[PDB]
Amino acid sequence: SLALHKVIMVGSGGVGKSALTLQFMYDEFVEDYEPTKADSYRKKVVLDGEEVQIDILDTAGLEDYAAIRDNYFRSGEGFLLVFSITEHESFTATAEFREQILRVKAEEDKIPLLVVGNKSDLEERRQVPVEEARSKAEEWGVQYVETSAKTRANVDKVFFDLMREIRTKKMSE
Amino acid sequence: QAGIKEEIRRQEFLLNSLHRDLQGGIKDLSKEHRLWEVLRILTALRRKLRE
Ligand SMILES: Nc1nc2c(ncn2[C@@H]2O[C@H](COP(=O)(O)OP(=O)(O)NP(=O)(O)O)[C@@H](O)[C@H]2O)c(=O)[nH]1
Ligand SMILES: [Mg+2]
Repeated sequence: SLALHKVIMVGSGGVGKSALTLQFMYDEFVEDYEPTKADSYRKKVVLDGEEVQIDILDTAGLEDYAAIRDNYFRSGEGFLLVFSITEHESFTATAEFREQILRVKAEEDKIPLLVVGNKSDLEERRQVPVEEARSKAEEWGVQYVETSAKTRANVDKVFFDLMREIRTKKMSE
Repeated sequence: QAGIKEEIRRQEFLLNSLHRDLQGGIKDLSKEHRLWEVLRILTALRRKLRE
C-alpha cells in the first residue's frame, strides 16, 4: 500500500530505538531505560503533501528467539538501523543486524534502510567518529543521519526519509 | 488493572500463535498485518497500565 509504510527499528540494546520512536510518535522523552520486548505504533502524517500512515515496529536489542526476530524483520518494508555514538560496540553490531535483514528479505534487491547514529546531544562522550559511520553507510549505499531522541534533532528526518525510500521502492513496482 | 492485565495475556496468546503461523511460511502479508495489529494493541494496553 502506497499509503501505509512499515518501519522497523533495529539495533543493539540501549541505543535509543524506543526513545526515537516515542519522540516521533508523541513528542515524549524520558530518561528511564526499560528494555523492549516488542512494541508497535501507527501514526497519520503528511508526507510531501499526501496523507499516509506510518507503522513502526520497535524491537528488542537482543531477541531470545531467532524465529521471532526473523518474523519481525521479514515483515518490515524499511529499517532504521540504530547505534549510539557513545558506544562503539553498538556501531560494530550494525553489520550483523544488516546481514540478518538482508538474509530474511533475500528476494528483494535494495532494502530501504538508513543508518542512525543516535544520542548526538552527548557529543563529549562520542566513541564513534562521524567519518567512520559515514564511510560505512556509503559502503552500504544508504544515508547516515545523527539524531538525538532527547533534543528532537533529526528525529522526524530519519522517519520521513525512510518513508521516502519505501515510497520510491513501491512506485518502482 | 486486572481487566487490562488479562487482555494483555489474551493478546499475548494470539501474538504467540501468529509467530507460530508465520515462522518458515510462505509470505503471508495478511498474517503479518495482524501481527503488527496485535502488537499495537499490546503497546496501547501497556501504556494505559502506566497511567
Ligand atoms: N541523552 C540521550 N539519551 C538518550 C537518547 N536516546 C535514548 N537515550 C537514553 O538511553 C536509554 C536507552 O534508551 P531506549 O530508547 O530504551 O533504548 P533502546 O534501544 O530502545 N533499548 P532496548 O533495545 O533494550 O529496547 C534511556 O535511558 C534513554 O533515556 C538520546 O538521544 N540522548
Ligand atoms: Mg527499546
